[PDB]
Amino acid sequence: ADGMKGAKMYEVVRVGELGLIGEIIRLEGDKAVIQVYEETAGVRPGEPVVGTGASLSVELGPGLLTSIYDGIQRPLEVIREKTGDFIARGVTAPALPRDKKWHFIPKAKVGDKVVGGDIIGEVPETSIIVHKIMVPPGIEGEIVEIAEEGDYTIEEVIAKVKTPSGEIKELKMYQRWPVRVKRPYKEKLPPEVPLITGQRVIDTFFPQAKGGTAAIPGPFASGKTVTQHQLAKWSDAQVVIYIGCGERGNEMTDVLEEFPKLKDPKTGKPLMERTVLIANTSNMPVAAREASIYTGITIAEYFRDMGYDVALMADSTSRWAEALREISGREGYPAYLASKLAEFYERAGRVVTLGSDYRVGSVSVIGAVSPPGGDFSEPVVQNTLRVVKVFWALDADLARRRHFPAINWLTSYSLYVDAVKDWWHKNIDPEWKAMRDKAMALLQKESELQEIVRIVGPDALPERERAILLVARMLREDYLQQDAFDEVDTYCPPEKQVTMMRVLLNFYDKTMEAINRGVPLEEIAKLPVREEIGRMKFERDVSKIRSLIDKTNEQFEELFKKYG
Repeated sequence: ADGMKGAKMYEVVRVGELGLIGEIIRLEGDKAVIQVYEETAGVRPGEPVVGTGASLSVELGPGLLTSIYDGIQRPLEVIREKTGDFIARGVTAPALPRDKKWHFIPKAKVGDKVVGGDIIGEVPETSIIVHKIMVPPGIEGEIVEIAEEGDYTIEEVIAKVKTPSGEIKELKMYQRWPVRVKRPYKEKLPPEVPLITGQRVIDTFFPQAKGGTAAIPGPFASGKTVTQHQLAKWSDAQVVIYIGCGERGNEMTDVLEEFPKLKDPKTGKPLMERTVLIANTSNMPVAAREASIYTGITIAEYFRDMGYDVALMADSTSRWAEALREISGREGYPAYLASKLAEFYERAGRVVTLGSDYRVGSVSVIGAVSPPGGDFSEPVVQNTLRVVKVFWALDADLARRRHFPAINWLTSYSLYVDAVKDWWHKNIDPEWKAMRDKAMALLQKESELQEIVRIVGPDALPERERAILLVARMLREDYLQQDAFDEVDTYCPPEKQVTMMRVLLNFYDKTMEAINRGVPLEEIAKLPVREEIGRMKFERDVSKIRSLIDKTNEQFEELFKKYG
């Protein structure tokens, strides 16, 4: 029975674990399981129960973008005198500006048959995103009335729907949805299309699928911020929903000050215009932090319902991982996570959306797992955890050797390689999967050789093996390592990735061929083309990169004719 500011509840008669953040002297309505009003909930002064009919929900409409909110959709409120300068918690207010005049364009006409998910209108919310106005789930029937091409505010009725029962349902530019019931769809499609991040190591060796689940185990100082920001801005989604902001004391400060300056490199316009932030801080309660991921996923699901690909990005381990007094009859702590965290991840996916038209959207999840409390086994991983399908394992040792991104290629993995190979095969390069497999086998071989060498030295290493170490190094330096700060290498298109790969694998073939014909490895190592390959990541013209294959072959010919 602990807590001071708006939190959850504590039983009543049967299966009770559900309450509400209620203010204006106690208004703890929203019940996830219904009951016959006030019974057993009094602990402190007075304490009655005034329950409402509504559930723990979220407003979904034009006004989400650019907004910051908290665990439950309520706006910023900036306060002075703390860490950096700004400290903020959730203040009870309209989840969306009621004042704002939004521009409605009709996409339906009187007489049209509509179903849940049908797009009836459009509003340009920002200069990047077009907000699609959809019939709420579970409403079908005929369009009897519809607003004209005009400038309205959130609460206005833009359409009337006559259901087949005869009942008239009133529709506005927004809708409500219970944060903890997954928004419906026609069909969850199997993982098939990759979410192109533009990061070579990720797209090639540890790919994410649109609608897939990814985790980033983050040791302190591994370039976690950089990778996070790279993913957010380049990755193949139209909309980003971001949850965190309070893992460092001044994280809220930098979020408040820097975010509006950040630009979307795809359009030049500000990145905030396609983002919805959800802040989780140490000052903010607890209930608005347990419920935060559901608020996030619901808004993410809402944008995918429009036919968008959405990236749900979480980077708030500590604030989220707070425990609570649960003394009662019962099902264990590592099982209180295992129930909900699994259901949260179960809500990721690429879907055929609701609607009379065939339409697809997705929600992909990248969750940062960085603990200040040592290990990440039972504390923040124990579960079947097979629900997360890709791990990008950031690595401090790699970071201090200055290999970036510091993604450990031996302990990361992706179970989406077979799922996405066909897209790469059909759209970009028939040999993609064969090429990553080969490159991986070679990285894997390097790893064993370095262990052996460590134990016995490099003195007696044969030419074949030294060649494998040479080429493996070119793979690490020329391909895995990528420069987020460079104007060209901050993004690597699919077409560039496979070309760079082919250049490298060709050099390998030719290298082993040469050893095979008695050419010394030193002579191969000084080959001029070798260092041009070192710089191809900075080249923007893919054909100039491609020409390196012929250039390589030619130079090996100059080596062959001077031996055999």
